[PDB]
Amino acid sequence: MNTISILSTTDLPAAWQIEQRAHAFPWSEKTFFGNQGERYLNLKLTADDRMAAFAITQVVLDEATLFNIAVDPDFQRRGLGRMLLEHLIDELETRGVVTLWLEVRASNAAAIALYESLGFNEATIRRNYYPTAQGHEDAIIMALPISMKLH
Ligand SMILES: CC(C)(COP(=O)(O)OP(=O)(O)OC[C@H]1O[C@@H](n2cnc3c(N)ncnc32)[C@H](O)[C@@H]1OP(=O)(O)O)[C@@H](O)C(=O)NCCC(=O)NCCS
Repeated sequence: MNTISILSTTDLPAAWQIEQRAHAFPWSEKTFFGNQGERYLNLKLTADDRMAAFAITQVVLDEATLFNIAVDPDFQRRGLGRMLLEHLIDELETRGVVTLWLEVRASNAAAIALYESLGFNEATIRRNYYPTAQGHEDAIIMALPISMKLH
């Protein structure tokens, strides 16, 4: 069974392990533990009795930024990243959020595809934005319009 819930403080060690494993460019610890707390709507997906995925999102006024989505490699290509993001988008709609923003490196084919399927649009391309061991890499800024529902 797949259960989506709030990512609480006790969940953070588990999510910090998934971060190191899943991301080609993991966050630092200070970045990871800082992106929690007020204005954060952070979520986990629990597959059976294991954390499968988490998502880090900050809500400001009627907009939101997805800072992080990660699916544990053991769980990838199984629909769980899409599922987590769908429950997030639904949750953002109930909160009056009209646009979900993210930024993604141009070579992240899997992320880019996930976002395409959810309806994210390319807002802009930041040329040579991310410094890497290889030099620089473009960042794509994407926006998902979230249409208002009756409640
Ligand atoms: C991006 C990520 C969250 C996708 O989650 P997931 O649960 O594996 O993806 P899903 O199974 O829900 O499917 C999402 C879509 O992306 C496509 N996709 C997923 N992995 C892919 C891959 N490795 N290569 C190409 N396409 C891929 C899927 O086929 C699906 O699109 P489609 O069914 O219309 O073809 C996962 O790859 C991950 O954790 N990556 C590392 C963390 C990361 O880089 N996050 C994004 C920036 S913070």
